[PDB]
Amino acid sequence: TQTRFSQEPADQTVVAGQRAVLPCVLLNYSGIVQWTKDGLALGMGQGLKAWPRYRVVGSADAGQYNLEITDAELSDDASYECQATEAALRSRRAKLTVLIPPEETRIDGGPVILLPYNLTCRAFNAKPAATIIWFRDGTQQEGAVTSTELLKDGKRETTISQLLIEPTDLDIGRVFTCRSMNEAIPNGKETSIELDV
Amino acid sequence: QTRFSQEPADQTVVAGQRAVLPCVLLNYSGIVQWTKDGLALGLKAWPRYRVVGSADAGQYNLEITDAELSDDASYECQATEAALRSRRAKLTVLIPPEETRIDGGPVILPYNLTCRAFNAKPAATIIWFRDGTQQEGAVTSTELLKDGKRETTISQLLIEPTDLDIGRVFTCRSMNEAIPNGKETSIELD
Ligand SMILES: *[C@@H]1O[C@H](CO)[C@@H](O[C@@H]2O[C@H](CO)[C@@H](O[C@@H]3O[C@H](CO)[C@@H](O)[C@H](O)[C@@H]3O)[C@H](O)[C@H]2NC(C)=O)[C@H](O)[C@H]1NC(C)=O
Ligand SMILES: *[C@@H]1O[C@H](CO)[C@@H](O[C@@H]2O[C@H](CO)[C@@H](O)[C@H](O)[C@H]2NC(C)=O)[C@H](O)[C@H]1NC(C)=O
Repeated sequence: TQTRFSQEPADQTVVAGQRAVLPCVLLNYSGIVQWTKDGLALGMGQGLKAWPRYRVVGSADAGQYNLEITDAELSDDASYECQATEAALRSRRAKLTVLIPPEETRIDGGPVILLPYNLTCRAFNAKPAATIIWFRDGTQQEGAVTSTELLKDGKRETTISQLLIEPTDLDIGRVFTCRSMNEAIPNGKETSIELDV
Repeated sequence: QTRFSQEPADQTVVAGQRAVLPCVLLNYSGIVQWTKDGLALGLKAWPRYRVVGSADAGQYNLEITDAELSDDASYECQATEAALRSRRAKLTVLIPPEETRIDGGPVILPYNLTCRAFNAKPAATIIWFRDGTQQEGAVTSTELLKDGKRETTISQLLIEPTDLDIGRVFTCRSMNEAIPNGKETSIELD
């Protein structure tokens, strides 16, 4: 009747600036428990030095060694496992998906775009690829061309939706708003721009 | 600040042999650990595992005695306490063939032969010869095994027995990188 894992860590989805805990409890264990981050060790005891926002918590008595990450970051998006030494085995794979909202998304037309012309809304630095929705006052799906652009680090993307407008004496004074949301964002941010001929 | 003067390298070790992985880090005050396929490592509760070298000069080399197929893994001497990982160490643990024999029995009275090397890494090569190398006819065909690490090479020989070859011995040798000189099984034609 050796050591076992009552609960092993599972794949969790966390948004940026949030707290996460990975369920790792192993009964019949008095031995040291470690954590693996892409093949990297964390720390001995329940005090993880030289690491920011990393602290293992839970019941030391019940064999519970849950890792706690506060204020999640793009860096934390990785694979984890709470393996233990002293004749103990590893513990599953933990894919941490740290979702991040788009930043300062706007339409490449300025405050007002005076002029078969075009508009385009661009979402920047979001993972997963944020979705752009085009509408003046009611959804104008017609024309919207969603195109995803991968970023430097290859983890996040920059979706750009090119709109096929054809301005007239009507659309003048009429605002064209563009919202952009992702799994990190329930209700996307919007930029209000003014058309002109 | 702290660095790795020498990092572990991909090493080839034969079965039942001793290996050391070079890991020396200057200007270090942190504890140094080792990684085996994303697993942490005087290594208790484990046999033949002992890290050695000079703690004073910063040398932390890993020592493995009596190598085995299980030890075939990826390693790195990463350190805790604000320290980084250290390269990748692909340890190739070579193993000799086991019980290689000819599927003809002690004596095999348009016939065929085949010598079969079993459970060797890398795939052992079979060489056919009565008294001098008779590569002609030998058909080497490698067969991978369940765990996909080792193989079972089988060389089928295209013989055609006659009144001459009787009493004449047919030996079959099988060698690999783990075996400089392969073992041979002697069979009698009839
Ligand atoms: C004696 O050993 C020789 C050498 O292996 C055997 O000759 C082999 O005969 C088989 C047919 O029975 C050939 O297999 C064929 O391969 C093709 C693929 O290229 C496949 O599509 C066919 O359906 C067929 O299976 C094989 O090529 C041939 N070997 C050589 C080197 O020519 C012979 O069968 C053995 N005899 C005995 C009694 O064991
Ligand atoms: C307005 O936006 C549309 C949408 O992309 C652009 O149309 C593209 O035109 C090029 C030809 O130069 C094609 O290769 C692309 O396939 C077209 N896109 C689509 C979705 O069909 C058009 O170029 C833009 N006009 C501008 C920016 O002045």
